[PDB]
Amino acid sequence: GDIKALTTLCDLADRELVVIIGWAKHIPGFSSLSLGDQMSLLQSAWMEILILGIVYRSLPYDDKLVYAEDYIMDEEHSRLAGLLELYRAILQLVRRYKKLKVEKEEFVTLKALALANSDSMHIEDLEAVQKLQDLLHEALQDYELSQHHEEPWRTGKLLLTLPLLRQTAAKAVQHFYSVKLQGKVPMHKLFLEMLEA
Amino acid sequence: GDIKALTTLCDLADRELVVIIGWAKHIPGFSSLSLGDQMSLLQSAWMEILILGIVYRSLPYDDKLVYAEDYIMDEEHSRLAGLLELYRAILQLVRRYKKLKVEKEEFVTLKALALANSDSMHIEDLEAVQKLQDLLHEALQDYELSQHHEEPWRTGKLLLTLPLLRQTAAKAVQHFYSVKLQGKVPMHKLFLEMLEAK
Amino acid sequence: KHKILHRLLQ
Amino acid sequence: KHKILHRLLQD
Ligand SMILES: CC(C)(c1ccc(O)cc1)c1ccc(O)cc1
Ligand SMILES: CC(C)(c1ccc(O)cc1)c1ccc(O)cc1
Repeated sequence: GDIKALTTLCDLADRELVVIIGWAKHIPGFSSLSLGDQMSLLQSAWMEILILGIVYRSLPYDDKLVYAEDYIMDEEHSRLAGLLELYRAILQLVRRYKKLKVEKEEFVTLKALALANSDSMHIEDLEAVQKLQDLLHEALQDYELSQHHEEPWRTGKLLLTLPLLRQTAAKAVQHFYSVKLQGKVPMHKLFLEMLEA
Repeated sequence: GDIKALTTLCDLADRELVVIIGWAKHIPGFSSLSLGDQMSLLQSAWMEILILGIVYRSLPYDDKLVYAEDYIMDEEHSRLAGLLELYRAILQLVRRYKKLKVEKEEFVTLKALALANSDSMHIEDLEAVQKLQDLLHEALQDYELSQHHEEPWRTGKLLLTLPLLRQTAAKAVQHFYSVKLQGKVPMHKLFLEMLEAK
Repeated sequence: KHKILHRLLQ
Repeated sequence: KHKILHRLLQD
């Protein structure tokens, strides 16, 4: 019922987290930050980044969320497992990204920019983090001017989805922290480490 | 005391809401929305917009928040009234806005854009709201191209503060909803209506 | 609720 | 806590 679905979902997220972290180490300039600052950015933004992957995979579908290319949830299955509110919130993003026809390349740059825009509480070198954010923002602007010159403010339209992304990621974290405290769904240690941060 | 300070702060908010509402009614296109959609956007965005007014007023100060021209709070008085976390969060916005030297004209444009970008869950005419958001986003880009052409990605830098704005506004709503429940701080009806809305 | 807001927006 | 994250970023 709800236990096996949430266990399946949380196992999927633990596998994604390993890939998230490996990918982030290759973001230009990220590894020039202190390890503490790298960890603070990731502990703030991991869920925003995971949700961007869901949105990306979910673009070919209508009213369904592709948590994995082999694990897709519609409205009723979300209701069966207590995820209807989160499913609806992530759908709101899928609507905005489907209308803008956001591309794979744009998702990867928005993930990196969301990471450096995290607004974490315990950053040791504000200037280094700001400089990384500026470069990643500039990368997106450069891409859009070169690849979509006839849509003058496309970058801004992408940026304007980031408040909803951060809002939805926070409520996802709260939801699965509540699942954690209930103790019925088993979770791997890395997922637990990110969730309890 | 926390009683009187919080009472004063909530009275100031209720008086700013009067201005906020009359200001929104003159945003181009806003009054063309249905009354229901107008109210959804306001009930979603009111705290974001209020906080942008605090940020603008706080720019002349160092480590102080100007809730009105004649009501300023430093770290110690914020701690005295249980507002330390919210004070530090708003000051993180002040930090970024001071660094970017955000102008009065840009605050007004960002308040309007934040209203239309609020992502409410009960919108009747999604495409009317999207059209308004697109115009208000274009107004800000047009201004930045005309007034700050040598800073090519300035608009984007402004937009990149909006997740922290929304996050901090959400925290403020919860905190004063908690104050509401405790029942020791009197609050006016319009503020109560916005605080309790959903 | 929105009674007051409705009135102020006319 | 960050034991696992810190090792994964170090290696
Ligand atoms: C964090 C969560 C388990 C997840 C699982 C898999 C995934 O690829 C990304 C995120 C998740 C978040 C939000 C949600 O609605 C369902 C599942
Ligand atoms: C909503 C609140 C009472 C307020 C009071 C006055 C104001 O101009 C804007 C907001 C407020 C919010 C956040 C905060 O830290 C203090 C007071």
